[PDB]
Amino acid sequence: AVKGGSFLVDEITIDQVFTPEDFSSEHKMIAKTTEDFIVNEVLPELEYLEQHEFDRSVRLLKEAGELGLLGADVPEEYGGIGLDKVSSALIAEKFSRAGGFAITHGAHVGIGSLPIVLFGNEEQKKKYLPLLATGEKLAAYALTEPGSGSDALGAKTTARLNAEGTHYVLNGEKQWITNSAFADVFIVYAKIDGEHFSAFIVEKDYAGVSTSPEEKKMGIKCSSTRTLILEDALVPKENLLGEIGKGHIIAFNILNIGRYKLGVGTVGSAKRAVEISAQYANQRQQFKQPIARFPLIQEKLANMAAKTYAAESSVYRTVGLFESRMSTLSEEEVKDGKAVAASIAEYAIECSLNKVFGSEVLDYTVDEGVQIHGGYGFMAEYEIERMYRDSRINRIFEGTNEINRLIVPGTFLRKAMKGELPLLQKAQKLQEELMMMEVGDEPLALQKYLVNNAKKIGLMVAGLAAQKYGKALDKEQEILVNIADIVSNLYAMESAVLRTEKAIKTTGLEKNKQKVLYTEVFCQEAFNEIEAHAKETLIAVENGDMLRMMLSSLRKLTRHTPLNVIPKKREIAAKILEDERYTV
Amino acid sequence: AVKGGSFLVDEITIDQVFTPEDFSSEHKMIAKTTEDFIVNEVLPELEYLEQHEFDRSVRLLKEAGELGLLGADVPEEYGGIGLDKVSSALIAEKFSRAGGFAITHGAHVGIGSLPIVLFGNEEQKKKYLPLLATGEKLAAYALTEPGSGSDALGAKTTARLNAEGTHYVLNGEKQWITNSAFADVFIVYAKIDGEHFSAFIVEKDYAGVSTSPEEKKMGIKCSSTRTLILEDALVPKENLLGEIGKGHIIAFNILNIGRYKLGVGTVGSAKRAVEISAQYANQRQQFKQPIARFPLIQEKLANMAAKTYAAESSVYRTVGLFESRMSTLSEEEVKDGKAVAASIAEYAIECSLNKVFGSEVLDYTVDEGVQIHGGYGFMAEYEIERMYRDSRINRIFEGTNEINRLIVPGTFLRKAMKGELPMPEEVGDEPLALQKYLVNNAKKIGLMVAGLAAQKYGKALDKEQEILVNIADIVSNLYAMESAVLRTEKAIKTTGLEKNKQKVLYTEVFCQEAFNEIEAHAKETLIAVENGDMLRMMLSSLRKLTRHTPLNVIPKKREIAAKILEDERYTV
Ligand SMILES: Cc1cc2nc3c(=O)[nH]c(=O)nc-3n(C[C@H](O)[C@H](O)[C@H](O)COP(=O)(O)OP(=O)(O)OC[C@H]3O[C@@H](n4cnc5c(N)ncnc54)[C@H](O)[C@@H]3O)c2cc1C
Ligand SMILES: Cc1cc2nc3c(=O)[nH]c(=O)nc-3n(C[C@H](O)[C@H](O)[C@H](O)COP(=O)(O)OP(=O)(O)OC[C@H]3O[C@@H](n4cnc5c(N)ncnc54)[C@H](O)[C@@H]3O)c2cc1C
Repeated sequence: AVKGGSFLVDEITIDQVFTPEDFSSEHKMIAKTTEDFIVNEVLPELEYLEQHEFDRSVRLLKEAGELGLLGADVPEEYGGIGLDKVSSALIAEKFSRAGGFAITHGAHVGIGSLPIVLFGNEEQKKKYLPLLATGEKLAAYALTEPGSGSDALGAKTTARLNAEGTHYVLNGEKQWITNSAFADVFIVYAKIDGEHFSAFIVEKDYAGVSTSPEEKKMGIKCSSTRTLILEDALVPKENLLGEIGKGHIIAFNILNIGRYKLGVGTVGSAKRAVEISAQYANQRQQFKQPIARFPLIQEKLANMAAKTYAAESSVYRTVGLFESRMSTLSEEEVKDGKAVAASIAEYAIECSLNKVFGSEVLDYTVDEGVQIHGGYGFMAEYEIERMYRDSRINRIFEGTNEINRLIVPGTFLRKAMKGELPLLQKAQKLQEELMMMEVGDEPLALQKYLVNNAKKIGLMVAGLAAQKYGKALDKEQEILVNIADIVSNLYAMESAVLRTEKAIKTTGLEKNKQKVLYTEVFCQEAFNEIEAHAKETLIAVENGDMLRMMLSSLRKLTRHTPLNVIPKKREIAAKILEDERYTV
Repeated sequence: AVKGGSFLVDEITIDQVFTPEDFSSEHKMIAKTTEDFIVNEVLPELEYLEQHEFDRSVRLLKEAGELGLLGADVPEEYGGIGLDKVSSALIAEKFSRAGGFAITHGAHVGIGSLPIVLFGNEEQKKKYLPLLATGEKLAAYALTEPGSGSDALGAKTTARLNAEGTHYVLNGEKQWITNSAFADVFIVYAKIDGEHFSAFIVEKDYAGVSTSPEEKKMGIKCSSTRTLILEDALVPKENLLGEIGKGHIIAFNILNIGRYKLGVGTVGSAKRAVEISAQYANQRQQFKQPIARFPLIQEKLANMAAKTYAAESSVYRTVGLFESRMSTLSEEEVKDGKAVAASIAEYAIECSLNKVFGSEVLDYTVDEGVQIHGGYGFMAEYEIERMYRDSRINRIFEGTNEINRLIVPGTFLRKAMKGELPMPEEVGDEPLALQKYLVNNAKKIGLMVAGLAAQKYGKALDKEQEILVNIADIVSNLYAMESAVLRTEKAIKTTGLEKNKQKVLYTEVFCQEAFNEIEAHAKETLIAVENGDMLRMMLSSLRKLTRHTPLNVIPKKREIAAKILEDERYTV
């Protein structure tokens, strides 16, 4: 299989990417089953959920449980239905239609249940999973505290073995715990003797466990969110999850999964925003025509759709990498779960990119969706108004986008140290080719060219910054974020290029016109951003004559014949408005 | 008086711009008075206003009225206090601290009262203004309908002079009418015989007038917003405002005022977002230190502050232009109102620039303020959470930002036809030399790009919306850059370089980023307009206009932030 982060340094091929065109009939059916559940059962109640009628959430969760939608990532031997990772991504994508209920569901099947799936011992799995898989029990994940959010290992909740040695005694408060109103089981992190950061399976019914009132939130109002209060909470010794003092291993692994899952979710929402905006544009008339006839409206729709194509392509690529790493695993390995966790941890970089890129694309799409609706976009009666409010938290969830950006360059450098990525050996090849100094004829020739040059620019800039600050590069946050933004744009560009290239080779040029258009337009603009990020970093890192050298090298890497995107965006929009949905 | 739009073609000097450093003691004292009222009287009740306790709104408005805060733009002759335009802008800036109540107050003093102030006859003014000016009566403005928002002249409300010829009979619905729960007077637009678009003074008690229940809104929840329902509404003939079929004159003139006033409001809000974000950054610790010590946090604050400086500078520049034309008028001209409307209409371009640029700067500041707060930014018990939701509608008010951008280039053309308008290594050492250079080249780039576009499309340029917006965006950035440059240049000439280090830093960082956007907008426009070798030549000319030695903005943003975090507020 393909190594994590290798896209930056190797010429990835259409055969090495998974795309939505690779979905089986099984994937498509599960997607339709979920969609029908959400549309037929959930949406008619959504307005009561937003009013915190949590009895309805619980009932709906258990109905979802009966359809196998809560147990897709749980193995059959523990009472799950054991679907592949593509299937459970598609389930999350379709759940996004239900606003904050997608958060409820995601916290149950993801951060809440997966710590037991991946790190539970045999006894813990046979006990908890059969019930979690059907929704008979519901789960929540309790890491954050008032004093510890981004710095999640700064938790102040303590755990101390009682005189009898039979139970841990937990004290503290966990903040903003999704599902708290109705969760039966909480994965709680606490420091044993105030020293050793550890995870615990904590039942709601254990002595000393309670919750605060609901938070008043901007959006995702139908998701339950409370503080978990632990006042000599009594947790059986055997409910320790993983090893004493190694709670960070669970938290870090769970985070990766949360990241890409949120990516998939934001992609579902961005598609829905495109759809309702396109339908609105066709019906709303001003100046005696559908506002759909206005180029500025068409332009907003095309930007929204092209970003969504790039997000959808890069997210399912990551899901595909996870699945092909999973392919290697025997049934004993999958059952244990340690190998499943490592199969995704391999792609921690791609997960963080998806999370930041997906949440920002959704941020842009709901914002233009509101603008397309005008004053109706500001009215609670309209679906886009709720989406606008729900979206804002995604840039904060699962690691703020700042933290997610800051960790990307260091992850690359750590992989270069451990010998997983030939970064030094590849950085020195480029130093020569630069002192050595057209495009091609195939469809996508120009975009393939920009993708290749983007890789070189990222490497050049990252190499130069590391050689300049050394081990103290960690303090230069503005630079780190430029590099992270370069890598993120590069990953989305390549994902879009390769997916379109694969489609062409699969179904022809004529049928893949919309993909080609999204690709040309997105690549041009994303490459423009890459160039600006590189310039800012070069200027911060060098000066005088040496800086003019580097800037000419960048100009050489960046020179091409720009496209006229204005008619292309009108062409993209025509098809979106024709289908009244995001289309590919 | 400097002509409207002349900033694009002429070299404006520090003497031809008004800045906050030009505020008089009276200006400052009116600002302080308003702020004391907001902080001491309004904010302790704001949570209840958000729950639609309008009884409190009404009482607070009448209390503002007793301090003269509702009659600043009303002549002394009609029972107001008759202050200058700078004073009334400052009142608006300070009202922004109270969220949706600034929209309540604004709708009363602005779109609600000004149509009578500006276009009322003597009898209309003498009857309505004394009561509006003190808040004994409250006003609202009703133009929008379900079928007509941006296309406001598409109103379907009809007016029919009754058989007796004493009353117009009005039928229709007006949508999203601010202050509806408690307004005594509504300025209503309707088409006489379904043809002649006209304005009317409509009292709440007139037969056939009612309102819907309150809208459920994303933000500014404490602002009342209902449908005005006219079912054979009986309006006296003498309540026709202006002339039959000439309602557009009123609506266009009122829009100009609404635009710059919202610009002013959004500047007050952006300053507040900077302040609360800097205070939060200093108090919140993660990884054993205040998040203020993290460069990424510093960079956010510094971007928020520099944008706010450019917005504050360009908005008060426009207010000064208005004030300068007002300076000329006799007491009698001011009284008749038409010349006051004319004095702002002249600067229609600058008003639209301010409205779009201010609303987008605030959109950025509240979004980064929420990000600085993390999860707390998404919780209703934090002020930034409410600001983030309040802000979203500003990009839609007073002309959507799309419409405000679309009318800019065509307005430059109309001012032209009407006769109101027609090397980087040399730059130097003097403060701001590069930034002055960039402002000048930005003007050239704007003119070059618009000129080439008009040549290609001619009169059919109005269909090329994407290119028109590119031009508008170049013009907006230019007006903001030049305003920040002249304000800073003015300050250096007045009080010295050392005392104005913060202003220099704002102008340097803002100008580099804004100029980079201008280049990108110019490039997109040239690529859409030419092709082949003529394109290569134009792109090569643009290269010449954009060439310069760029600054390292990263250390400068750290310096900006250090001063913001020390003062815990936006400072200049
Ligand atoms: C509605 C909601 C539901 C939630 N549900 C759960 C849940 O079920 N389970 C759970 O465990 N958690 C949950 N959380 C917690 C959540 O994911 C945190 O909000 C988040 O992890 C960030 O923490 P913070 O809000 O304290 O922000 P902070 O960590 O205080 O960050 C504030 C700002 O400083 C920046 N910053 C922090 N560190 C650095 C640095 N070193 N360098 C540069 N900038 C930095 C951040 O990016 C941010 O912009 C929930 C939160 C919310 C809002
Ligand atoms: C909370 C609230 C309070 C309000 N209070 C008042 C009030 O007191 N008095 C009053 O008169 N009005 C009031 N309004 C009306 C408000 O200002 C309108 O929403 C605004 O003027 C736009 O109209 P619309 O919402 O119907 O959007 P639309 O006109 O339908 O616009 C929809 C979209 O199409 C775009 N568009 C429209 N035409 C074109 C075109 N020619 N080219 C390109 N794009 C175009 C717009 O930019 C927007 O993106 C209020 C509105 C709200 C939301």
